[PDB]
Amino acid sequence: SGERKISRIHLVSEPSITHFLQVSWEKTLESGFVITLTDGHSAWTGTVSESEISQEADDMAMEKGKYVGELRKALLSGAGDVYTFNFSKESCYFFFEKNLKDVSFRLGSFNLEKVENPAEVIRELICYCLDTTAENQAKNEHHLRVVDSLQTSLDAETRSRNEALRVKKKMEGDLNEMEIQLSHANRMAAEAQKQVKSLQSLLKDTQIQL
Amino acid sequence: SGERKISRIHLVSEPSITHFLQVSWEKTLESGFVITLTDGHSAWTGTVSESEISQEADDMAMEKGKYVGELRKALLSGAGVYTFNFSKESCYFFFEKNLKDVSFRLGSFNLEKVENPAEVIRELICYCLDTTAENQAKNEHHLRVVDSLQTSLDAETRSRNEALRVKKKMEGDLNEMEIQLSHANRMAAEAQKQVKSLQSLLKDTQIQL
Repeated sequence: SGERKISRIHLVSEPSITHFLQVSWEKTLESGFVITLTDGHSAWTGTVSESEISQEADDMAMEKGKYVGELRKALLSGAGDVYTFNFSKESCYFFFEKNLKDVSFRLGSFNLEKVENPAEVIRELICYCLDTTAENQAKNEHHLRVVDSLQTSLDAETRSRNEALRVKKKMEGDLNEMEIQLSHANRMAAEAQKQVKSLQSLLKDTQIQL
Repeated sequence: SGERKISRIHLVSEPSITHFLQVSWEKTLESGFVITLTDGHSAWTGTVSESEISQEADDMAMEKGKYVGELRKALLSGAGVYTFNFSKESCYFFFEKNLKDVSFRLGSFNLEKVENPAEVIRELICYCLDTTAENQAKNEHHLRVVDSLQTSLDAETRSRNEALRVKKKMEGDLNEMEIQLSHANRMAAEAQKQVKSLQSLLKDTQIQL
């Protein structure tokens, strides 16, 4: 399959012009990669193995993991300015530096052989970009359908929630109305039972004079 | 403000090679457009004004709306058919619409060879990278929107099931209360029955007093 990133860069010697850097790899950048520089007309290409990457880390007293991280930030445009790029067409020598404010140091270097079929590389590059844009368009279309579907479900939940809220109020009213009816009945019974007590008392007293 | 489409095409005379066609316009294609062909080495460019478009439609006995529709399908890669021809020598570009074996010329442009092809190509590739970046961002944003909506929906679902359990208990309460009321009303009535019997017995007893 393979993976790639295409980045815009400016060369120290050619500030007015934008160049592109195309880097491609198998599974990880650490396993080795291919790198192509192009302006709109020519192209230069080199290959960096895993061994020469491992070696360059060791040669700079830099931990391998952190070094490959620097490669990612510099070459795959994953940075926060910081990285500068140099190329001489004559020696086909490409090197790049990491910069803090004023202080710089060399991060890496490649020899890039000039390709005799630049237009082919450029066409393949542009094709990659168009394909990618197409796939992204489809994904954007699909997320839009998903969002619409979710908003419709939410609308349904909301409306059903407000409906059940009204039913809850009415049930509670009904419960309360029954409670006051219960109260009434219990009071009627109790008061009548007082009357019963009175009657039994009066009856006893009446019989007792008999 | 401006808009553009970059399409892949194959020229009748150069089937093995992919060319790109870049068309750009203001608001509609009907208002006029700029068109560039490139093979990644050279580029040729022409401009078609609203006048030349409106003119070509009436020259071809075709309604303007339908003609511009055909232009969109052919030149902006919006099809379900279209063949493309260009001679480097005359800089003549023309394209045809095909049914099975039957074809007809849809349009034609003169495309002047540009002396700065690399510049056009750089600007084109920049446009593609900018577009890919914008799409990546709107993709990230949609993912956030989806996550947010699913989270709201999870909350609505859980609240719905909770309120349903409260409703069932409330219904139970209504039924229990109904039997309580029933009883009470029967007790009240009973009390009145006791009252009446006792009042009679009392009256009768007093009458013997």
